[PDB]
Amino acid sequence: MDVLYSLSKTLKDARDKIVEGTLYSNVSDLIQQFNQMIITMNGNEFQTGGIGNLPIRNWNFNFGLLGTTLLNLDANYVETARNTIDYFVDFVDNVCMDEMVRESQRNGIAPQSDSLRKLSAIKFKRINFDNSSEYIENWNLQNRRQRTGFTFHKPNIFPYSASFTLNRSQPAHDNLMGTMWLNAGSEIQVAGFDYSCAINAPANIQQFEHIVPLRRVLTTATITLLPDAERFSFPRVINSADGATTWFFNPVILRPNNVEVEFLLNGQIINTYQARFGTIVARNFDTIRLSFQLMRPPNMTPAVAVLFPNAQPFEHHATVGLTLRIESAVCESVLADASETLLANVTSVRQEYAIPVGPVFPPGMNWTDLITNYSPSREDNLQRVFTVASIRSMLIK
Amino acid sequence: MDVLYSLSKTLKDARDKIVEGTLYSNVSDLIQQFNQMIITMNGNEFQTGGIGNLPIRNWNFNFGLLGTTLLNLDANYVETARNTIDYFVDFVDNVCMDEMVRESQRNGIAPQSDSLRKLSAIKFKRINFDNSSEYIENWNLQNRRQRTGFTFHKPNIFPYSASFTLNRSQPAHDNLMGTMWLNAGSEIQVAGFDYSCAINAPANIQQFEHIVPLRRVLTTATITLLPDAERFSFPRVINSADGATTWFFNPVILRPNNVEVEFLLNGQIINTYQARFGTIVARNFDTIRLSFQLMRPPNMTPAVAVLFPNAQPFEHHATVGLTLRIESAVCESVLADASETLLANVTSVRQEYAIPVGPVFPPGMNWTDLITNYSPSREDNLQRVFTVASIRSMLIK
Amino acid sequence: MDVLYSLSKTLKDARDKIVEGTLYSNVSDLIQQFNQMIITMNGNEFQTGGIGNLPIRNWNFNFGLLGTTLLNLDANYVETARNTIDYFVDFVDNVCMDEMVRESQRNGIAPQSDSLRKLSAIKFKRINFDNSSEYIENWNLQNRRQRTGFTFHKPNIFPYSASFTLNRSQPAHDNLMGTMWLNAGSEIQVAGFDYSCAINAPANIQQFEHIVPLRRVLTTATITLLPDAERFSFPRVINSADGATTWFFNPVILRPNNVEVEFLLNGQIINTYQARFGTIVARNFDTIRLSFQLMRPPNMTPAVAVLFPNAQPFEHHATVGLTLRIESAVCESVLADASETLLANVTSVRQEYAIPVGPVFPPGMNWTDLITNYSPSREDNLQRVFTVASIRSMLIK
Amino acid sequence: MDVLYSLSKTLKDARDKIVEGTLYSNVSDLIQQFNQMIITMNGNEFQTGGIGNLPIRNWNFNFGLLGTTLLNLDANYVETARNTIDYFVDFVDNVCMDEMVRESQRNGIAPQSDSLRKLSAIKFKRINFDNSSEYIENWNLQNRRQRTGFTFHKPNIFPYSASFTLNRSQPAHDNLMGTMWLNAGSEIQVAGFDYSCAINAPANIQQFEHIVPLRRVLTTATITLLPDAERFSFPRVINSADGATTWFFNPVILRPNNVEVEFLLNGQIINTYQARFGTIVARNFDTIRLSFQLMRPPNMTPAVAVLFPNAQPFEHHATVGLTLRIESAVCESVLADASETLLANVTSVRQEYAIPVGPVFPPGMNWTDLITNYSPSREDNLQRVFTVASIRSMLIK
Amino acid sequence: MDVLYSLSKTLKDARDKIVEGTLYSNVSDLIQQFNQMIITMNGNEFQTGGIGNLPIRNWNFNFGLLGTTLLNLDANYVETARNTIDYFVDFVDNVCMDEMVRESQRNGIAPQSDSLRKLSAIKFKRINFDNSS
Amino acid sequence: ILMAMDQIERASDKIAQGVIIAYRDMQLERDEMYGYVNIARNLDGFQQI
Repeated sequence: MDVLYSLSKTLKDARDKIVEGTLYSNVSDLIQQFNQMIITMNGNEFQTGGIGNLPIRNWNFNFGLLGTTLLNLDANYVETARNTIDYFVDFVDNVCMDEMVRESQRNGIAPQSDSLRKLSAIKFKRINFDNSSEYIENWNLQNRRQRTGFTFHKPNIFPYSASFTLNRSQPAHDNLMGTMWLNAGSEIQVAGFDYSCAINAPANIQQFEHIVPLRRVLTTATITLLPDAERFSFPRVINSADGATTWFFNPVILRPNNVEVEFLLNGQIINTYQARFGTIVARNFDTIRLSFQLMRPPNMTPAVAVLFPNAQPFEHHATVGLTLRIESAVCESVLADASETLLANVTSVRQEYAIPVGPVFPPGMNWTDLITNYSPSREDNLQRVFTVASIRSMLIK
Repeated sequence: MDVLYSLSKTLKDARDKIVEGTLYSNVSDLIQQFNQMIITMNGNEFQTGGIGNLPIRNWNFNFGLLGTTLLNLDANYVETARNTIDYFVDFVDNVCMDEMVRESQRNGIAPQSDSLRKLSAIKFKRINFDNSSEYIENWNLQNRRQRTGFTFHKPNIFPYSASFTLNRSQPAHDNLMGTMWLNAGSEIQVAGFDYSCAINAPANIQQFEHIVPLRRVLTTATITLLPDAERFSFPRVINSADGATTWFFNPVILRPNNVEVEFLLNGQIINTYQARFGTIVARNFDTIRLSFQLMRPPNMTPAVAVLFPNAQPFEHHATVGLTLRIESAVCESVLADASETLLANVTSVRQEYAIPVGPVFPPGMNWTDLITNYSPSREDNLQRVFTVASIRSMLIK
Repeated sequence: MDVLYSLSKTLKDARDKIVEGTLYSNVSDLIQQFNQMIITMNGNEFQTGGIGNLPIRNWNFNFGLLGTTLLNLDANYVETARNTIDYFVDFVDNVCMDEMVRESQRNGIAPQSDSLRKLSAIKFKRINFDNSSEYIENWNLQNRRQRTGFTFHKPNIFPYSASFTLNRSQPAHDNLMGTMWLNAGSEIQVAGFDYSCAINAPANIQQFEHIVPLRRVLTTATITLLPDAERFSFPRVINSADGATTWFFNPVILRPNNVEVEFLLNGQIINTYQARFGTIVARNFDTIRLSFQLMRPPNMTPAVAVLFPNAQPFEHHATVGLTLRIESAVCESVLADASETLLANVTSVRQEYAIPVGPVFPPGMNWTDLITNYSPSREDNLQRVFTVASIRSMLIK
Repeated sequence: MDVLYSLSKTLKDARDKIVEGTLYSNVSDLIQQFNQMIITMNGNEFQTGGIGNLPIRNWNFNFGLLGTTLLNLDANYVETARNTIDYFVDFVDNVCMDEMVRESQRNGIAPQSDSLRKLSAIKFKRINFDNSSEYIENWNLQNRRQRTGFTFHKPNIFPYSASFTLNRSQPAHDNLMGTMWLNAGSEIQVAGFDYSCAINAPANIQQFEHIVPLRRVLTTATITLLPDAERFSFPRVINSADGATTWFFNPVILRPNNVEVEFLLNGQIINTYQARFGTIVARNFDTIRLSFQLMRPPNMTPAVAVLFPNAQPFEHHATVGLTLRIESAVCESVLADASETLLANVTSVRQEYAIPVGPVFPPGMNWTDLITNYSPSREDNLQRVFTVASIRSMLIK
Repeated sequence: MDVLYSLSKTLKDARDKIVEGTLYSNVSDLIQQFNQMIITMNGNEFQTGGIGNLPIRNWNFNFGLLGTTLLNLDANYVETARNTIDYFVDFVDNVCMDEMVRESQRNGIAPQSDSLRKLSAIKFKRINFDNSS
Repeated sequence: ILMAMDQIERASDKIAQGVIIAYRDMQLERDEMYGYVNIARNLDGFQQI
C-alpha cells in the first residue's frame, strides 16, 4: 500500500524539481531514487479496470536510465524525464481509480485490486522513499498499532435529525412545554420552550435537559458556545409528531439561567462549565449533555405583563436557546472533514463512471446514513478509500 | 517568473537552515545553490520603481563567495550569511512590490515590469532550484497545458446581488407572491413567500424557481444544506422597486416541500437531490437551479385556522426557507477565499503606495465589481498578481 | 527552546524516512544527524516532573551507534532504529508535558523547567537542525527583534461581550433608544434600536456610533461585512441595568443608511468604506468605528404606517443591524485561533493533572477572561506554551 | 501528437513525389526520412478499436529497407513503394478513426487512444518531419502558450435564437411597438416596428436597441452593412409570447436614420460607426450593440395620408431593419467554418459508428447547442478532434 | 521589400521545420540560410516606429550561428534557435507595423519607412530565399 | 575546486580570459598596479564567441 504513496511522491518530485537550469547536485538523491524505481519496476506488466464503465487498459515498462553526468540539467534531460513522468502519472492515476470503487465485506484493510496485490509482493519493496503526509503516516502507525489520530478543522460527526420531544401536550395546543433541537454537521442548536412561562411549576423554575451521543471518540476539542438560539427564535409552523394536525409556535427569548454544559466520558464527568461563554476546551469526552433552566422573572415592568398572563389563555410563549459548535478536534478514528476534498473525491470517482452500490458503502456516498451506523468494516474500508483518495489528490488537484 | 520563485525558496531555506551549530552534510545542496546564485547574479545592474510612490532604487550584486569547508557553522559564518540574506530579501521584496501593481489590457500573463523583463533572459535560466508550492506548480502545469487546480476553503465566488422578485403585485402591497434571495460570500439564502398562503391557487400548491449562475466552473464540491432561511424569517420593512415607497414583511416559516436542487453543467443534468438536507456531494457542476413548492397545511389547529383567513386581508404572510453553503472546491482559474492571506496582501501592497486605478482593474480593488464582469484578461492578471503575492508570502511573513 | 524543536524534527524525519527498501542516499543527512545526536546525548541523565501528578521520571542515555555502510537497509536497521526512536518520543513527551504546566511572573520567554535549563547548554547545540516550521520560525524572528508574523484563520481577537447602551431612557421602558452589540470570537454584530421611530428627532435621521478596540495591533485583514443582522431580529426580553426589572424588545428591520465603517490606527483614518458590502481589506488598524443612520422612510402604505404611529403608545421598534466577520489575518503577536489544537493541547495538559492556579495564567485558561487584559509577560508565557504545544503537535497528539 | 501529422505528411509526399522518371537528387531527403521511419517503426504491435461498432484491428510492421542506388526511378521501385504505402495509408486511416471519436472531460489536450499513447513515447519521437499546415502549427503554438490565430470565412459564430420582445403591447395584440431579430449563422437582422409611428412618443423619434453577445473573442473582422432587413418585411402570422394567441403583421419598410453601430470589448467602447452603410471594418470586439432611429416624415403626399392615420385604427406599421453580416474573421479559439469541412468530417465519422456519448460533447455534435454553453474543456476537445480531422483530410479524401 | 518577405518565409520555415527527431539532411538548406542571415544581419543597427503611438524601439542583432548534429537534434539547439526566432519575429512585426503607416502622393513603389530603405540596399541582398507566395 | 577555479585562473599572469578589439578608439583606463593598461573587467556591449 505504501508503495503507491512512495511512487506518487517520486513522481511529484521528478516533475517539480527536474526543469532546465537546476544544478544536478540539488536532485542527486531523486535521480538515484528514480533509477532504482525504474530498474525494479521494469519488465513487469500490469492490467487495470475490469468493472463498471472504467476502461480496461494494459501496462508495460521499458524505459532507459536517467543520466547522471551533466553538471547542470539540460532540455534533453528534461524531455527524457518528463516522458516517463507522464506515463507513470497515467499509470498511478488508473491504479488508484481502479482501487477506489472495489470493496469487500471482510478484510477491509486488505487491498482488493491485483495491482496492489502484486505491488506489496516481496520484490517491489525497494521503493519506499517517503512516508510523511498525515494520512500515510497514520496508515503506517495503525498498521503497527500505535495510538495516533488526525487533525480536523470544522469536523462533521453529528448526523442530521431535526427531532423534537414534547414532554407535555394536549390536542387543544393551548398549553405546551418541551425541547426542540437540531443536529446539522458541525452545529447543534437546542431550544427549550414553555407555553406557561413556568408559572404553574414549583419555585417558578422549569428544568430542561438534552443528550446527544457520538459514534466515535473526540479529544482536545475547541468549542464555541453562545447563549442564544438562532433557528427556533422566529414564528414557525410544524406538523405534529403524529402527522395528523399542525400547531403554531410563537416564541419570546429570555437569557437562560444556570446554563450547565457537561462533557461526559462513559457516563462520568470529566469537563464541566457553568455560566461560561466564548471558547471552552474539553480534554476527552464521548457524550454531550446540556442543561438549562427557564426562570420567570420575579419583577416585571408593564411591558412584560402583557405576554405572561397567569390565567389560562396564552398568546406568546417563552423559549431559551443555546448554540454549540465544534471548531477543531483530534480524532483517533477516521471521519470526513470540511477543509479538505477527500469525501468529494470519493463521491466524484464513484458517481462519474456509474459503479453500482457495494455491500458496504451506502448508495450515493451519503455521509449522514453512513456515519449513523459506523460499523468497523465500514470504518476500515472508509479509511482505505480515503487514503487512496488523498494519494490521488496529491497528484491531480 | 519561475526564477524569482526559485530565488525566494533558496532565501527561505537559507533563513531556516543557516543557524549556528548545525552539520554541513544537511544543508550542502542549499549552500551549493546559494553559491551558484551568487556567482550568476554577481556583476549586474538593476533598476526598480517608476510608478506610484515606490522609490527608484539601483541594485548591484557584488558579494563575495561563501566557504563550504567547515564541518560546523559558527557565528562568523552565520553573520556573513545573514547580511547577504537580508540584502537579497530586501531586493526580492522590492521587485515583487514593483511587479504587483502593474497590469496590461492585453497579454496580461506576460511580465511587464523592467526587473522581471530583465530576469527573463537565457543565462539567468541556469538558476531554478525547486517548485514545491501549490501556486508555482499550478503556473508551471498551466504553461505546459495540462490539468490545473487550486484548493479553497469557503471559496468567495458568489457575486453580491441582494435582489428580490415579485410576480403577483399591487400598488399598495396588500397581497404579494414572489421570491427574495440573498447570495453573499460563500453562502446562498433564498426564501419564497406568498401573502395568500396558496388559498386561491391551483390546488393549494405554489411554485418558486431560483436559478443562480456561476462565472467559472467548479469541481469536487461538498455542499452544506439546511431547510431554514436564517435571514428572511423576521418582520422586516424594505423599500419597494418603485424607488419611493415601502412595504412590510410579516413572515411565518413552514417547512419547504418537494425541496429539489439541481446541479447542471452545459444544459445537461448532472446530479439531482430530493428530500435531503445537507452534507451532499456533487462531482462536477457550473450552474445551480433550486426549486421548491409551498403548500397549504392540509389540517390546522384553531390558532392556525384563525391566523390564515380565506378572506383577502392578511396579518401574517407565509414563507419557506432554504440555505445552501459551499465548503470546499477546486477551480481551474485563480479565485479568492477566506483561507488565504493573498488577497489582503495584494490590496495592502496596492493601497499603501497609492497606485492610481488601472485600465482593467476597477478602482479600489473591489472584488464584487471585479467578479461581476469576470473576463479572461482579468483572469490572467489576477493569476499573475496572486502568484507573485504567494511568492512574496514566504520571504517575509 | 530551539533544541527541543530540533529533537522533534529529527525524530519525525527519522521515524518517517527509515523504512525498509529505500536507497541509502535518501538518509545520508538523517544518518549523520542521528549519529551525532546519539553520540552527543550519551553519558547523560535527566530528571523530569516534580510538579502536580506528572510522572516524576529519571532518564539515562547510554544507547549504541547505528550502522553506516549499507547498500540497502534491511529490517534489522529499522528495528534497531525504532527501539531508540520510541524512547526518544517518550522523552520528548515527558519534557513537553513538564514544560507546559509550569509558569512564572518574570521572564516568560526564557526556559523555566530544570530539564530545559540543562538542555539549553551550548554542548547540546550541535543537535540543531533546520527550522522549516512556521512557529519556530516566528520564535527565531522574535529572538532578534525582527518583524514577526502569524497567519490566522478567523482568530478570536475581539473579547466576548453582549453589551447594550441606552442614550435616552426613562422609568417607563416605552421611549428607549440606543445600541446593542455582541462580540463572539470573530463575529461582531451591532444593532441600533429606537422606540421613537425618529418622530421627535431632528431631520428624521438618528445617528448611531459604535467603537471596538483591539488589544493587539492587527494587519492585512480580510473582512466580510453584511448589512443584515440575525442575533437581534426577533422579540426579546432583557434584564435591565439594575438587575431588578425586565423590559421588552420587538424589532422591525429596515436598511441602514449611510453605513460607514472605518479602520483606524493610532487615531488616523487608515481605511474607510461607505455603501459597500461583501469583502473588504484593511492593511493595518487597531480601532474599528461603525457609524450609521436610522432613516425613517418618507412615504408609507396602509400596512406600514400603522406600526409607526406618531402617537404616544408604541408597539413596534425600529432596529438597524450590521454584522462583521474577520476571516484571515496576520498578527504581530501570538493569539489563540479557532483552527488549531494548540490551545486544546494546552488546556488538556493543564486539566489532566489539576495544576494550581498560577500568578500569570487566569484559572482554566479562560479565553473570555484572559483577553480582557493583556501584559507583555502574559504574551511571553503564552508564546512559550504555544510553541511547546506546537512541538508536541508534530509528535504524538 | 505531431507524429501522426508527420506520418500523414510523409505518406502524402511519397505518394505525390515517388513517381518513375524523376531525378534522384530531388527526393533524397524524403527517401531517407521514409527509411528511417520504417527502421524505427518495426517490431511493435498495436491494437486499435474496441469501442462501439468500430471494428477491432491489429497491426504488425515488418519490412525491409527500400533502394537508394538507382538514379532514375523505375517500375520496380515505385511498385514496392506503393505496396508499402497502401499498408501505411490503411494504418494511418484506421488509427485516426479510432482515436478521433473517443472523448473525455479530463485533460482534453492529451492523447486519448492506445495508438496515440504508445506512439508519443521517447523512442517514436525520431519520426517527426515538419509542421506545414495551419491547424497543426496552431496546435504547436498553443501548446507552449503563444498567441493563437485562425482564419475563417463566414463562420457560424452567432448561435440560432429566433426570439423577439415588445415594448408597448395590448391584451388583444392590435397596437404594438417592439423589436424582432433573427440571429443565425453569421447573419444578424434586427428589425424594429412601431404601429403608431411615434405619435405618442416624444420628438416623433422612436429608438430601438439590441445587444448580441458573441461567445468568444474575434479579431480583424470585416462587416457588410446592408441598411434594409431582408426578412422582417413580409406579412406574418406569429405566435405571441404566452403561446395562447397569435397576432397579425403587415409591415411596411421605411429607411432607418441616425444608424449607430458599436463594437465593445471587455465592456468598453472601442469602435464607433455612424450612418455608414456598405463595408465597415473592426479590429477586435466581443459584443455588438446596435442603436437606430425611426422618424415620422414631416410632410406627406396623397399616397401617404392613408398609411399612418393618427386615428384609432392601425393596419400598416412603420418598420426598419439592419443587415449585419461577417464575410471574414480571425479568432483565437476554434469554431466551425464555412470554407472547409471540419465539423462535417467529425459529424460524419461519429455518426458512421454511433459511439455512445456522455457529458462531454453535445448530442450528435449539434452546433447550436454547442455554441449555447461553451466550457473550456469542450473547446479543448473540439480543437483536438478538429486537428485529428485535418490530419485525416491530408490522406483519405 | 523582398528582404522582409524572405525574413517572414524563412522564419516560418525555421519555426515549423526544426523539431526534435528529424534527420539532419532535412534542414541543411534552412540551416545554411539561417547562418547566412545571421552573418549578414549582425552589426547593422536598425530603428523602428517614430510616428504616432507606435513605440520607438531599437534593434541590434547579437546572435551567434547555429550548431548541428549528425543523427538527430537536441532540444537545447531547438531552444537556442527559438530565442533568435522570437527576436526576429518581434523585429519583423515591428518593421511591418512601421511600413504600414506611411504613404504619400509621390511614387509609392519605392519604400517609405527608413528601416525598409536601409534594408533594401545592395549590402543585404544575399538573403533572398524564394518568392513562392 | 570548482568554486575556486575562477580565482585560480584569474590569478595567473601567463593566461587571460579573452580579448576585445571593438574596432573603435578608446581612452586607456588607469590602474594602480600598472601605469597604463587596456583593462576591461567586463565584456559588456560586445558579442561573445
